[PDB]
Amino acid sequence: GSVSSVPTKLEVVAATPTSLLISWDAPAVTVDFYHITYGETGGNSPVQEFTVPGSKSTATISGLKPGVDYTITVYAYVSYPEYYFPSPISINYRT
Amino acid sequence: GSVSSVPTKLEVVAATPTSLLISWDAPAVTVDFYHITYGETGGNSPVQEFTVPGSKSTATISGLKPGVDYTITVYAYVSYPEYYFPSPISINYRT
Amino acid sequence: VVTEKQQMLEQHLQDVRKRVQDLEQKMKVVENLQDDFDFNYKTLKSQGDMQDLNGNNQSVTRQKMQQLEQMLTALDQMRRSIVSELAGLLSAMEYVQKTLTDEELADWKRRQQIACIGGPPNICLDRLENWITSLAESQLQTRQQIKKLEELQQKVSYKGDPIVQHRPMLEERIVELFRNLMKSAFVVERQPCMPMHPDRPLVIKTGVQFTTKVRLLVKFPELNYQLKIKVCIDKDRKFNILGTNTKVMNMEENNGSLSAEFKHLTLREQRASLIVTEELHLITFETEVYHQGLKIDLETHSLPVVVISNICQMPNAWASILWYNMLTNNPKNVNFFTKPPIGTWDQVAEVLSWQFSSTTKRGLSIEQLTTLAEKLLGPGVNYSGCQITWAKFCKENMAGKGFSFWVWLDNIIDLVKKYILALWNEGYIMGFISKERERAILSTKPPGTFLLRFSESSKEGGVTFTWVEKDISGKTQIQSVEPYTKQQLNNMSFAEIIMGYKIMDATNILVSPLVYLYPDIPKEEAFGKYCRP
Amino acid sequence: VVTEKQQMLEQHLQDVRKRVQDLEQKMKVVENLQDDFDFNYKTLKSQGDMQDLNNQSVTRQKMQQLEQMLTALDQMRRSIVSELAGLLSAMEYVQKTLTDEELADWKRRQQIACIGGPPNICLDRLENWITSLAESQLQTRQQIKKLEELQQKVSYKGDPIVQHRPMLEERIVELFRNLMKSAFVVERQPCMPMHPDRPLVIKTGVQFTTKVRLLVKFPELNYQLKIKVCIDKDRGSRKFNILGTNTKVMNMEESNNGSLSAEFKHLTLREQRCGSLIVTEELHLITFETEVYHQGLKIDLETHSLPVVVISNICQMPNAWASILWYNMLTNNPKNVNFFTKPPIGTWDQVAEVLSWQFSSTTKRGLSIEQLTTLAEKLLGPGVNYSGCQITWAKFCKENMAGKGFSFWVWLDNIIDLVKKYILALWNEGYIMGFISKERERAILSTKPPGTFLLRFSESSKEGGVTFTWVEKDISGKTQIQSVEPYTKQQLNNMSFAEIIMGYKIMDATNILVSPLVYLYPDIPKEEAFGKYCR
Repeated sequence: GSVSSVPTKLEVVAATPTSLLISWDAPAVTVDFYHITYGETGGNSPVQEFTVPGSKSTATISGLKPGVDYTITVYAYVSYPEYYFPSPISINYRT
Repeated sequence: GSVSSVPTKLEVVAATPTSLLISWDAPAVTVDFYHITYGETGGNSPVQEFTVPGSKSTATISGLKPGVDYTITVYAYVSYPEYYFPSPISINYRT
Repeated sequence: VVTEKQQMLEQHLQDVRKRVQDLEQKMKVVENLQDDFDFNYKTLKSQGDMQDLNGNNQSVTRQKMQQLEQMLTALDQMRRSIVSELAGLLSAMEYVQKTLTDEELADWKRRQQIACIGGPPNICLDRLENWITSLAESQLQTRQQIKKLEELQQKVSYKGDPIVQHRPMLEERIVELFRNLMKSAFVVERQPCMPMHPDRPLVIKTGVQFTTKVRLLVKFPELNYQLKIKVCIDKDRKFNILGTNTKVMNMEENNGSLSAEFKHLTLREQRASLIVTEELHLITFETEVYHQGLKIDLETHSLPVVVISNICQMPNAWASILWYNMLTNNPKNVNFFTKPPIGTWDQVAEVLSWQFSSTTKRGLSIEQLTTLAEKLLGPGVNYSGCQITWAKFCKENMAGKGFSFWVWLDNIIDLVKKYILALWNEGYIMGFISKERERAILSTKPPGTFLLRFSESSKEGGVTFTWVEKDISGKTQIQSVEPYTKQQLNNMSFAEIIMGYKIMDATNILVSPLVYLYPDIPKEEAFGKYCRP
Repeated sequence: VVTEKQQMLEQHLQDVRKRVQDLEQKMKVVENLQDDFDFNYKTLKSQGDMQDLNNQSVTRQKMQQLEQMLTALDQMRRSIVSELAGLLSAMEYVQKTLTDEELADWKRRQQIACIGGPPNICLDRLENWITSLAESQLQTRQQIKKLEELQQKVSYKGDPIVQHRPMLEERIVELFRNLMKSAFVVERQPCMPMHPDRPLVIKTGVQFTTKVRLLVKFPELNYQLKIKVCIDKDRGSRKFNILGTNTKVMNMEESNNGSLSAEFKHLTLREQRCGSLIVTEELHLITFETEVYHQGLKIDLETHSLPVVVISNICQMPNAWASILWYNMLTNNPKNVNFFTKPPIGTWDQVAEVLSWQFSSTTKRGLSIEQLTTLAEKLLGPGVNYSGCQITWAKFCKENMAGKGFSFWVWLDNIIDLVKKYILALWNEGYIMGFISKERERAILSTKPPGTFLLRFSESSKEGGVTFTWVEKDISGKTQIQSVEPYTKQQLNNMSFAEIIMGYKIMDATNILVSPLVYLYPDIPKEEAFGKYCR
């Protein structure tokens, strides 16, 4: 009936060879804040992370090795009505 | 204002030489019932008694030695709003 | 004297207790855990919020919110366990409560019936109170933890909460349990009875003072002076109670148990289809208690009671009470006498012996009993199985005389209580005897010997004596004297009657009896104590 | 350890108890009597009514006999109501003797405990006295309600109840309400768990804990009271909020004697925004509120913490603790948030005991009289026997000292911090002389040989460090002293102070002499004293 993930959609919208900008359609739940993780696909290079406030619907990642496959994941944390912890959404981009 | 006797007034209204009839004020309190006592004033003969319901405002006494001084007393018992036991009223009649 | 059924109960109650003690500690743990979660989430949010003010987007690690998501999962797994252990407890407690209410308590409600009509009085509701209280404290503890879960849920919840889904039935269950256990613990301890006729409970004459007492077997001090009991009669021929009509349960007993005694009650008829000594009424006692937010209506009632205008009616009334309580155990059957059941002699015999053990040292023998069998049934021996109608026992007259069986006997007992009680005790009155055994018995012994028995000729009930003259054919004839009634015995004691008694056989006055009471006994020895001047 | 004052209280309480036991029994008789009256009147009335349908059923003797028993129970009602008011007075006295004396003594012994030394009596035996009186008051409440019952049933124009009961009720309610508000106490004062020695100082964003008790041990109340905690309820000053788990429900299985407690462990503070006193002098109250409904009585409760200092950063704690020391040493009012607008003055004789406490609270030995009199010189100026001298808040903290860059108190807090975390063993065994005039430092050591040395704290640094001092000797015969630049927290991470001492050497002619240290002060060879602590 409904798409279950944290944000329902996730895309990249502008991109330079060393940085991306991501947008997710604005959530119907009340998100306290999101985590954003990106890492080289298959690597044992550890994963990079930062937070964005629930306010926002986009962040920029930078410092990307240009042509490599990055796995980008967005997590959300909800407490407003009750605690939620929705399952996240990922995409793969190479720049 | 005031006057504490249970009936306020008491009089004899009709009389034959062997019997009397007594009337008192209808009482402002709610009388459960009255006692009526009559005895020969000096007489160390005992006192005679009977009851009338609170309903009534008169009783008849009979069997009186004609010319003798009888002391007549009326008592009332009140419980309606609360228990009372008002002081009684007596008169003296000789027939 | 403790049964096995009871020492097992005693164990179930201690098991229920420890079960709830364990849950109470399991919830300090599940409370700790959700506090830990909630605290950490908010601290890590005001921190991943406030330091975003100053530019910083790397304060709160994903590791620390995988660790938080995981401790939410843990406590849901614990909430899950707890709510099913709780329902597990509730089932244990529903079982223990049947075995209290439907067995051990119903056994007392009955032993009480038997006690009322003369039987061994088992009563002592003490050990029954301790079991009910032990289970009610357990249930209260349990109530507090099921409210505890409501508290936890407001604080911390989520889409699948085991509490949102299962608690509502956990509450429903523990409330029905507690409400029902309190309604069952509200019992009439001493059944209505006029103080002047102690042996005749459940018969109330109008305008006479009677008394009754209720107990509540949940010994919670929270409830002292908190419950006002309103007594009445015939709640929806018909009556009212007058006097002091509400009483407030205190614990100044006995064992500091929650009682409330009504003395100061009388009945008045108010302004009609079954005869009055068979028309039954209930005296009901109602109260309400508010306990830690729970309203709990209470209502118990007396055993059915016969209500009478005049004391001449009491033998028939008591008959009705005997017939009711001997035969049914339903406490509220007002219409019992529209189709009365039948009883076996083997039950009726034990009740009659009770009407004499209840009131005196002796009770009835098997010879005495078997001759009363003949009065109810007709001739025979070993009646064990024979059945007995209400009509044979009281409603219909007997053996072409003008009166009931029961009325005859009540009046005889009344006579043995108030006059001649000393002689009944100690067995100088052999009261119930066939004329043929009266003869066969005395034939054996010398011609002066004599015997004391009750009249069969009068409703009123009197006593007489019988001796044996012997005749020229060699046969033994009996003589009995016109029996001595309540009216004769005000002016002389029965024993004094016996010493002084003589008869005129030709000429002059000999002492007919004045020799021996049945078994070989000089007369002075047997009634010398009552001569006095 | 029981006072005589207390065993007398213990007696008053058994006396109030049997007084009320007697009244409850005196009211079973007064109840019996009015039942007897009422029953007989109605009996003799339905009879002197029903048979009128025969007017000689009810004798005047029997209505004189009734009138006279009404009089009897009014004479009894009269007696009861004054015995009752008699009881109420007895109970008001016992209650000021509990609230205003024995309880106020504990509320204070608690203040002292908070700033070091004499850890108080537990509340257990204070609880049993308060419950003993509350049960007595309850029993009394029930009998004053009993009289309301009797009145509805049987009354008359002069009723002693109608006239006097209303004040009896007023009295027993004020008594009970007040005894319960007084029994609602903070048992363990707010405190961050990782700075136990510093109660009543709360850093923002750190978890702290506090615990309340209710000293009326009535099981009726288990799981019935929800305590809401907050801060700055209801001034030209800063405001905060509590975050975390903010309500708790008092139970009885948490405490060993089964007492009614409620422990808050998940509390933190956050400052709130808006438009007097530096922050280490600005005081706040943490308040705890609940409501109880007991047998028809509502009873609002509210108690609060001792005043607490709230700080941004841990560098602020020595000033904060100074404020707590100054407050609790000097006043016993628990709610004076504006104490520091006109701080009072203290005598040295009381300041001395508090400083020795800052060292007994935290270690095996407090401060000596030599150690103490040399801290006197730091606060006042030169002299001997300071007993009366007075000490300002300004001299103690707030203003710097003896023309150095820092407060007295800050210097000492930092020294204590150093004694706690490094060097604690040597303090405990009394190998550190610590506080000593330079002149006694010299006079003391001159008697002794040229190796001998002593350990003392730096006076040069807020930071707080230790050093040692020894005696070279010169041709005139005089004794010279050397001290070394003191060893701070920053040096002692990498070597233990005892290791520093043994290994230490400085220069002779051209080669690093070997220790100038040889003996610890009173005739004691160096290895003998610091061998235990080296490698």
